[PDB]
Amino acid sequence: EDISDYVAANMKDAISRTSGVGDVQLFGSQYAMRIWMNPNELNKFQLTPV
Amino acid sequence: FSSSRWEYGSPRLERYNGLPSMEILGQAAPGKSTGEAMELMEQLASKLPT
Repeated sequence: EDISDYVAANMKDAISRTSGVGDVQLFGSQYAMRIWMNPNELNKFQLTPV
Repeated sequence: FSSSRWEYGSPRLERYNGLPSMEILGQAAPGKSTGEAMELMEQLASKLPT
């Protein structure tokens, strides 16, 4: 999940737009910004992920 | 609730394809030949920081 972030956002773009280059399916996925809820942490502050 | 400072920021933002552009036109005016120019540029166009 680190080179997946290379490939994807550094190179799936001009691949998939290259000459002849049909579709292009990525194995892995590009960097998200994941933010992981803590259910405890929450009602331990009186908060919904809302 | 606010507070504004000056800064420098850019009025035109390029892109050649996927990536952030930056167009440098020119020409090789009477003398040499349109691929002495290119050549030349490519040349020095692999000096530029990493």
